[PDB]
Formats: sequence, C-alpha cells, structure tokens
Amino acid sequence: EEERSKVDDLRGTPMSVGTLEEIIDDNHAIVSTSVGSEHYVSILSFVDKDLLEPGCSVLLNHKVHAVIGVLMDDTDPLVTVMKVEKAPQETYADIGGLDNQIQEIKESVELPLTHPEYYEEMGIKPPKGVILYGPPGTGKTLLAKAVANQTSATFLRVVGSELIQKYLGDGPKLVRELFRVAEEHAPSIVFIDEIDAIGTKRYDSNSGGEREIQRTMLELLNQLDGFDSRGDVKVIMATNRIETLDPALIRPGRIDRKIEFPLPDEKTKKRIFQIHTSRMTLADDVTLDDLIMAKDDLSGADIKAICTEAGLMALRERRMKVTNEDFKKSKENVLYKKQEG
Amino acid sequence: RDKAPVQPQQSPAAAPGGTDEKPSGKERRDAGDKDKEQELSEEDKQLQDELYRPALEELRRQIRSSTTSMTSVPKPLKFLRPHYNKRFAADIISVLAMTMSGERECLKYRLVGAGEVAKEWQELDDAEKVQREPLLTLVKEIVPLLMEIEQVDMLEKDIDENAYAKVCLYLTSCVNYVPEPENSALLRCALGVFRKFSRFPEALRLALMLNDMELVEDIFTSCKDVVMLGRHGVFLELSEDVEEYEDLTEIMSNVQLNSNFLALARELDIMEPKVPDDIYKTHLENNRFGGSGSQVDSARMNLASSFVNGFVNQDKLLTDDGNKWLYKNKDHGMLSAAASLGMILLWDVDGGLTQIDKYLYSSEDYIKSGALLACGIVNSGVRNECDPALALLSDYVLHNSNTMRLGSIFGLGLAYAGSNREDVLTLLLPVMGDSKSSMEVAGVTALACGMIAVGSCNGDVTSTILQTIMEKSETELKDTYARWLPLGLGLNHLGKGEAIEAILAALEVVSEPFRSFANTLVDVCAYAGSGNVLKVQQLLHICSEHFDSKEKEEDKDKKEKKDKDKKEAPADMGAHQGVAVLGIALIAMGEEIGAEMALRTFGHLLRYGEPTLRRAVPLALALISVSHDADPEVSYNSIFAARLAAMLRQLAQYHAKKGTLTLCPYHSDRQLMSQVAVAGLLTVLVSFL
Repeated sequence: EEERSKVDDLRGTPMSVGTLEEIIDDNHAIVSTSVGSEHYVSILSFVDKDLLEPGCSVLLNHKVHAVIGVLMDDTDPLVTVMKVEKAPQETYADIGGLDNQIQEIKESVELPLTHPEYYEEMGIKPPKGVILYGPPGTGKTLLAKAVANQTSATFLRVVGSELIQKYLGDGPKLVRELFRVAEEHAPSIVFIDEIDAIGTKRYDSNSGGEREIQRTMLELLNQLDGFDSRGDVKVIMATNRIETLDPALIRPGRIDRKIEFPLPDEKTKKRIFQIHTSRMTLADDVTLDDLIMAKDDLSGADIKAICTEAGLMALRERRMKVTNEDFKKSKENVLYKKQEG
Repeated sequence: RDKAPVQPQQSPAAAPGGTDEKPSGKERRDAGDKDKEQELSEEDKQLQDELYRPALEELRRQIRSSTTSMTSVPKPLKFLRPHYNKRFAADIISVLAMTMSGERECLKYRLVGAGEVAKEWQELDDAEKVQREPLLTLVKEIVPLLMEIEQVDMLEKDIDENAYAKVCLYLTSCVNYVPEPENSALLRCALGVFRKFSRFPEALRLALMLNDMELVEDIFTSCKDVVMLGRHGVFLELSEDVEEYEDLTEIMSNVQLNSNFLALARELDIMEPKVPDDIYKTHLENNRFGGSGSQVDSARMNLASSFVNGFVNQDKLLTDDGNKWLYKNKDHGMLSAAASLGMILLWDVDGGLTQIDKYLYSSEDYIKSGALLACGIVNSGVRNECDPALALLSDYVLHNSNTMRLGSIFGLGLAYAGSNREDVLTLLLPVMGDSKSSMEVAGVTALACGMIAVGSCNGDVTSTILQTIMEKSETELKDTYARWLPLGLGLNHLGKGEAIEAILAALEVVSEPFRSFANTLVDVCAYAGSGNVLKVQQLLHICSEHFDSKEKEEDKDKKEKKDKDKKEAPADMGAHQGVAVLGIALIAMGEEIGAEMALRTFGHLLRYGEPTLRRAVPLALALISVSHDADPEVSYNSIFAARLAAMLRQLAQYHAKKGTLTLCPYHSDRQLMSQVAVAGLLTVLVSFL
C-alpha cells in the first residue's frame, strides 16, 4: 500500500534496462550492460535473488543503477519457432488398416500423460520415446499420427539440423535451447522430420567440415543422452532412409521403437480413397475400386491428390461433382506425373 | 446469352407476354437468371399490376427472395398457395423455402399470437422429408404441439438419425440453450416415437428427465416383453429417484407379472451380483491396509485411518480386525467407527445383523447409536432395523436415543424413499419438536426428510417443512441449525420443474441474513439448471453481496447448474480474493473424470495456507480421481511435512481409494470448518456403489 508510494521515488523517475551477468556470493551482483556498466545490488524486494541467475537481463536505476525488478522477455526466435499451437483437425481415425502400426505407438502416445498408472504399477519405466521411418517419402502419414497426438500435452515439429549448417558452429546451440526450452514447456513432445544430416551432403550458406556437422548430430544425441536429463519432451524422430543415421542413436533412445511403414495394399487404398471422395461428390459411373484395383504401388498422397485433377476441370466448369470420364482420363495426368515425372 | 432479347420483356403490360415470359423465366430459374438479378430496379415498378398473377407472385417472391427482404418476401408465397429431387426444386424449395419460410416462421412466431404458416410448415416438413438431410431442417422447425406432429409425421423409417442425431443435439441443446417448457414436448413426443422404438434406455433417460410413473410400467411390460435383464435392473435402480421405486414397488406389488421385478426393482438385486464379482475379478493387496493403514497415530489421523481402512471395500477383514482400536477411539469418532462396519459392507443383509449385533445395545451410547447408523448404511430394503431404533428414539430433551435418532433417522433416510413415507415423519414431529442442542438431530431431520422428499411432485410447501420453517424461526440459536435446516428445505424443493416455492418461502421466511441465507438456499436448490442465464447474471450481481456466506452457497450452485456445458465451468473464481470463493470453485471441480485443466487448477489450489482451504483441496481433489494419482498426495506430504492438514491428507487418501443421491451429501459437507462432532456425520455422504 504505502510501500508502493514509497519506493517509487527510489525507482523514480525512470529506470534503465541492464543485463544480469555475475554475482559476488555476498549477493552484490556484478553486471555487464551497455556499456559494460556494473553495480552491486543486494535489495530486499521482488527477489527471488537466486533464480534471476547469471546470463539474463535486469532493470537498473539511474542513481545509482540498482536493479529493482526483472522480466522474462521473448518473443525472440527461440519461442517463435516452437509454436503456435496448433492441433490441426485431422485424427488417427483417418489412416485405417495401419492401426497395427499405430496401436504399437498407441501405448507410446497414450501412456505418457494419459493413462499413466500401469507404467508405474509395473514400475518398469518405459519412457524411451519413439523413432520413425518408412518408404518412399512418408512421415506425413505419420503426421496423420502426429496430428492425432495433438489431443494430448503439447508438441513441436522441427525439420533437420539446417539451423546449425547455416554457419560455422554455433555448436548445436540452437538445438540446445530447442531441447532445453522443451524442458521449459515440459511435459511436451518434440519431433524432427526426416533427418537429412549426412543423408543430404551439401549445405546452404557456409558450413564444414563433416565432423562439425557429424558432432552437432553426435551432440544432438549426447545432449539428449543425457547427463543427466529426466526432461520430457518425449522425443519423436524420423528419417525415411535408415542407412545414413549413425546406428548408435538407437540404444540410448529411442531403443524400443522405429516404426516400419508398409506400402498400401489393394484394400488399404480402398480404405484410404473414399475418405477423400466422401466430400467430393462422384458422378454415377465413378467407382473407387476398379481404378485403384488396376493401379499398383501408389502413395497415400497421390491417391489423395488424384482427386485434385478433377478439382480443376470440374471446377473450371464450376461443378460440385466429380466425373470418372474425366477422373479416368485426368488420372493419366497424375499417372503421367508418376510415369514421366 | 445477352440480356438484349430477354430484358425489355418486362416493359410491356400485356397479359400474354407475361404468361409466356414467366414460364420462359421458369426454365432459366434453374440458375435464377444469367446473374444476380439486376432486373430488380426496373421490375419493382410492376408491383401495382394485377389471370396468371400467382405466377407473377412466383416471379415477385423469386426476385425479392433473390436479393433481400424479411417480411415482404414470403408474402407472395402465402398469397401464392404453392402450385403448378431436382436442382430447381433444391433452389426454390431448399434454400429459398428453407430461409424464406424460416424468416416467415420467425417473424410470425414472434409477431402474431395463422393456419397458413402451419400449412406451409407442414409442406416444408414434407419437402425436407423428401430431401432427407435432417439436422438443420429439424433445428429450424423446433422454434415453431408443432414439433409433436412434426415427429410423428416424420418418424416412419429412419430411427437412429432422428433418435441419435435429433435427440442428441436437441436434448443437449435443449437443456443447454432452450428454456424448459419445450423440453416437455421433446420428452413426450420422444416418448411417442421411442415408445414405437426399441433400445429402451432412450426411454429410460426420458424417465430420467420426465420422472414419470406410467413410463416404468410401460417399460417393464415392454422390457419384460424383451427378456442384460438384471443389468437394466442395476442401472434402473441407479437411474431412478426416491419416488418411483416405491410407487413401482406398490403398483408392482399389486401386479408384478413374474415377481422378478419385485425382486430386481426395489433393492437387493442391484447389489447381489456385484459384491461377489467385486471379490472375484478384482484382487486388492494388503500393503495399503498396512502402509496406508500405517500412516502413524494420534486418535484423529489414526481415527481417520480407521475410516480409510473401513472404506477399503479382499474380504471384510478390516471389519473383523480384532479389538482395542475402537477402544482407543472417542465419542464422535466412535460414531464413525461404529458406522464404519456399515461402510465396509453395504451388502450382506444377513451378515449385517450378525456383525453389528455385538456392537448393538452395547455399553456405549456411541457404539449402539453408530451401530444402528451402520444398520442404516448397509442396506435400503430391510426395514426391520427400524423398530429396535425406532422404538427407543424419544428422549424429550437430550438422552441416548437422540443420538440413535441421528444415526437412525439418518440411516432410515438412507433406507427408504416412498411416494411420501408419512409414518416416519410423524415420528419426525417429536424430533423437531424435541429439538436437542445437538445439531445433527435437526440436521438429520432436515436431511433425512429431504432424502425422503427429494423428487417430490414439483416439491411441496407442506406442513412438514412448513413446520420446520416455523420451528426454525422459533429459535435463533447455533447458526448451523440455520444452515442445515435450509438444506432439507431445499431438498424438499428438489423435484421441482416450475416451483414458485422460492416466492412462497420468500414471503414466509426472509429476514436478517440467517433466513435470507435460507432464501439463497431455496434459490440454489430450486434452480437445478437449464438455459436460464438471467439467474446467472443475477449470480453476477448478488455474487457481490457483502454477506459472504450467501456468496458461498449462491456461487456454489454453479456445479449444479452448468454441469453439462462444463467448458464454461472454468471461471475466474481463483482470480477473485474472497477465499471461500476459491473454496467454491474447489468444490465445483468435484469428482467426475477430471481432465488436465482441472488438475491444473489443483496446481494453484493445491498450494494454499489456510487449513480449511488446504483442508478443502484434497477432498474434491481425490474425489475427482477415484506417479499420477498418488503424486499430488506425496505433494501434500511436501506441503505439510497442521493436524487438520493431516486429517485432510487422510481424507484425500480415502478419496484416492443428475442423480440426487450423489447431489445431497457434499452440500451436507459444506460446513466443514467445525468440530469433529460435525465430522461424526462426515461419513454419511454415501454416494458411491
């Protein structure tokens, strides 16, 4: 009450922005802030003198430069790249016939957070995460698994080690914060899509050599190893080429799981196809079976995107209805897309 | 084509050019015209012109319906009397007749109060029976009983779309947004079409919202016609209130047709399959008896532990665990432990007498009175435990049998729910006329006669609770009386659909804020919950009242009111400062399955310093979850390590391990900041199987 109208004069009139640096163990905090100006603050209010911690920012008086208050300021590229939020509307009921694959990871997506008891009733402690892979280009069908995992906890998806390869290290460090800001958001989940590290070779901008890119992946696991980190952030990882990864990534984690993605079979293509054309009204002669029955070795993306070609001409005529006379004939274009392209 | 040949046709006024141009415009009316109908500014002059002038009404409603109007648009259709599966039929019928007839039904539904809109409404009903996509046509045709003949007119073939889709969205949205009186039309015409249909728990949830006595006779001749069976006896007895199993056992005491509905649908057969199968498929170990039953000693925590051990139910082992544990125990905890053998065994009718019989008529008043309390706990269909207690009850001021009156009036309140049992209430007239200084005499009087009286026929203002109003306002002493008598008052107010009893007790009762707190208790209990937000903004204003206990119960009504639309139930009560309000939200989470947002609110509510609120958190905290579960428990061990807090922790451990029967006893618990004599009745919130 009166304290608010008392210390406002000590605060007053303005107060600067400092950078919290180091402490005399007597709690006289030596700071380097522009330009390299120090101070000694043992002040009684608002602290929490400990946790403000080295390597932070402070707010200093003019006379004389005592930090009377502190903030946590981001923004920054740190928090921005993790979020927000999202939970897109797709579900794990979208992909059928592979339930054998997701019912495996079902307990892996379920047991952390939801339904935790029989983890600790067994007490065997399986919090080892997951690894993913499959042909040819997959992992958005695993995003169709990941879009379902958005029903629980919180999630971030990252792509590649690219943020390290943009320049000479720089270490892992942008991965480090992304790893330890998931501790700030713990419990959470983090996934890196299709690790290209040594799978792809050349770099954008400037990078080298192999070992610094080798070790930034080696440190990626060794930080996640870790010494000694309980933090989850249940780690989801995927690459569609099992070759290039260093095989030692499996044993520390995830040890138990790397999902095998089977290519779609005849009835799986039938199970998958109608989910798309459910919304797009087919004409009388349009049939799901015969087309995909004759066609072989398709992809869920194509069998989803084969409906888009009819979404051109029928929409060029501005028609709500698909026509198989086109959908047959237009399929040649997507057939030409796979054949010649 | 261009509008050059067809556009100056509106300029002549000769009849043949109109009577062939309008069929020519009918062929192009499949897309209306080439475009957005910019004939309007030239053909609106043609209004005053008068053979095929109803075709001119079709053109006029076509173009006015084509651009925009709210009342002049359906006027050519009500003047037209529509005459003379298609794309054009989807146009002039579906979007134009749906939106146009919708604004005519809204504008005349709010305006006048004809048969023309009834004929158009049945015609659009038939046309959307042709279109066969319900959901939107249904929710449009609610707001014009009309909906009755709509349902029996519509229901021939499709069962689960109308039933599941219509009755789901319109049951949920009808209790959610719609006021009460049309829900009766939902329930009665849904009784018609579900009376036509099978899968009878739709009609049993109609018995949940209706509370009708003809329905259970129809569903027992029909659910005996469909011979699982004891399982619908189980959720029959769970689903039913206090009235209709006694009306059911009297009219089925007359007829019964196999006597197996007298077996099932009164008592003892919801409970005969469970307890052996409870022993069979479950296998519960001993290290929580010993470990959770080891949590130290102090005749409180230890006393509570006896209760915790007692509510364990793998056999009635903690019942028969020796002696010297109840001899360490003291008076109201001796009530709790004498009733605890009731709590281990809410079955074993023959075993109940032969286990409690040692503690019956013993040397101690609390052993015998809590023993008859246990007899009231174990069952609800015996009624032969009444007379050994019933005979003794009279003491005329404050002798022994008034404590047997507390356990036996309360336990007999546990025992029966008749049409109106009157003999036990004629016993209750020398109880309130007795008026012992012990609170729970009038406490279990009001609460027990309320358990008899919950589900009354729109309540009653009868001389029972009228008598306890007048004999309540007789003595202004020990304000727990002024709190727990409006408990049973509002319990007799339960069963309402439309009761003016808040106005009646408002005229009789209101005064200085003891009886204005009675006013807010009747205001709570008379208003179970609907789309009735006017009392929620009344809640907003009188929530700011300076008397801070009508705040407690009046804001505490929220978990009764908005229990179904529970996404709005997160409120900023923690962001307020009237600490009992944080208690109110702390109640308002409660016991259901308890999502991560609720436990997230227990993140802050777990950490508080006042021992009644830190006491108040583990109770609903472990009710809402009936490591993970034990993680906040060991977190409470991190909180304290007072004695209250230890007791609260024990209660939380016990918790760890609109049916009115689960609605009463925690509002009975809402005065917890008190003596252990009050906590001698704390073990009478019997809301779990």
